[PDB]
Amino acid sequence: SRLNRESVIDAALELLNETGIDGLTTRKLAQKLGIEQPTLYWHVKNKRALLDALAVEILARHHDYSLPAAGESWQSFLRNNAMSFRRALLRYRDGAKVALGTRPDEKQYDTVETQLRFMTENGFSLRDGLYAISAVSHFTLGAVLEQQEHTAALTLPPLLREALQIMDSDDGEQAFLHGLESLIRGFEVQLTALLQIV
Amino acid sequence: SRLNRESVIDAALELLNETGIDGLTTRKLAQKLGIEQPTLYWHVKNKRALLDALAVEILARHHDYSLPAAGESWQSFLRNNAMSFRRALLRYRDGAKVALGTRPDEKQYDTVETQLRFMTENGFSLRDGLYAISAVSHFTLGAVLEQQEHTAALTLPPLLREALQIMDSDDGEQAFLHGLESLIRGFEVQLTALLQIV
Ligand SMILES: CN(C)[C@@H]1C(O)=C(C(N)=O)C(=O)[C@@]2(O)C(=O)C[C@@H]([C@]3(C)OC(=O)c4c(O)ccc(Cl)c43)C[C@@H]12
Ligand SMILES: CN(C)[C@@H]1C(O)=C(C(N)=O)C(=O)[C@@]2(O)C(=O)C[C@@H]([C@]3(C)OC(=O)c4c(O)ccc(Cl)c43)C[C@@H]12
Ligand SMILES: [Cl-]
Ligand SMILES: [Cl-]
Ligand SMILES: [Cl-]
Ligand SMILES: [Cl-]
Ligand SMILES: [Cl-]
Ligand SMILES: [Cl-]
Ligand SMILES: [Cl-]
Ligand SMILES: [Cl-]
Ligand SMILES: [Cl-]
Ligand SMILES: [Cl-]
Repeated sequence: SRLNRESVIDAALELLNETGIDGLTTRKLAQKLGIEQPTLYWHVKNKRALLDALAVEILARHHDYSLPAAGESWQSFLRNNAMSFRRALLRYRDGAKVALGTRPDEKQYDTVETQLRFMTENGFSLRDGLYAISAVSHFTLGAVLEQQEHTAALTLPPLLREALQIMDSDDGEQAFLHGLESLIRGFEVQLTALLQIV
Repeated sequence: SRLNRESVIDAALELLNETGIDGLTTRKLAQKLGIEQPTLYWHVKNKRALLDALAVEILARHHDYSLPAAGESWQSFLRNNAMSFRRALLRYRDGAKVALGTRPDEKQYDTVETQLRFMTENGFSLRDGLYAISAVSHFTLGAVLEQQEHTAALTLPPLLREALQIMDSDDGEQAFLHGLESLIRGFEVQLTALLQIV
């Protein structure tokens, strides 16, 4: 079939949903695409290059709240950005594990730059703007990885018995949205404080 | 050599540091222990059982701040507990990835139960006590996984150029400790607020 980049990635995402990350391999991708392995090699050199590319495309395709809206508060931006990120990572099996193993590529350069500019434009130091954005990223990745790794390993004292029932009410969206507000407020308190002891 | 549980786990942790998680296998563990694979099988049925056991032992061996000190505030406990957890996960290559794929086993039952009791004893609902503890866990796991997955994939616009230099000052300990305070304060604001709009 077609072996342009878009088509290769489509097939690889499809395979990722079928196999998970650990079971994703260039060999199986070749089969999915009806080609021989050396033909695939011309296009895709190894699994690492594949994964690097999938991370980028997962977000490009599905992380639709990369940038602040006109007039938007930084609180609101961070909330909307976290929810978008989380959505995009949940979209494919092992999506968060695919995203972990990567740094921003060129075309994300400009998206993350803007986000850091925006933070600095709202009273954050580069560093604190960065810590904020990274805390949100880490919290979100950590939380998605625990849904996704939960359900992957699948295939009592009373409070805990009940915590584990409450912790399975929904997918983790409640505990995530609650924590996200906590984190944002925490940032706000810090920003506000300037040099006052806080 | 000796194939009691303790000895098997010691060798497996040692192998984990040598190979990483993806490259850890029962076959290689057998070799490390100078035994044949079917001999290992008697003791260790597969990689999943191994990993389950490693997660438990990583924390048992190294997560030394599982419980609040007498008189300790819940703020302080959460801080000390997060720092302990983080330390323990960083101790072995792919430590956080090893921890992800697991639920508390029996002997952790009582440790996590206590922690949730303690939260409830300090004014939290079970649920909020739970969200707090899980937000901390997810933030910490997310942050460690990003150190560990960073260095594993290894083997510019100006703000970002500089964010990436600042983001490599230390291992991630600064950005983690900063975010942790933000998260704790966020929790405190929530607890304090009771039913007031906040
Ligand atoms: C979820 N958001 C907060 C960010 C985001 O919106 C994007 C995105 N592509 O639109 C990211 O790449 C993020 O989701 C994201 O994963 C990256 C992350 C950050 C700070 O920027 C980086 O370039 C970078 C890095 O190289 C290593 C670690 C970390 Cl935490 C980062 C910024 C993230
Ligand atoms: C880092 N700490 C906050 C906790 C902790 O001290 C321990 C520990 N063994 O001492 C945990 O197991 C923790 O580090 C930990 O990883 C678990 C975590 C929690 C809420 O309890 C659970 O039993 C549980 C679960 O089954 C699934 C997801 C989550 Cl987030 C959890 C509690 C964690
Ligand atoms: Cl075709
Ligand atoms: Cl075409
Ligand atoms: Cl083609
Ligand atoms: Cl294309
Ligand atoms: Cl390969
Ligand atoms: Cl011996
Ligand atoms: Cl002995
Ligand atoms: Cl023996
Ligand atoms: Cl033993
Ligand atoms: Cl196996």
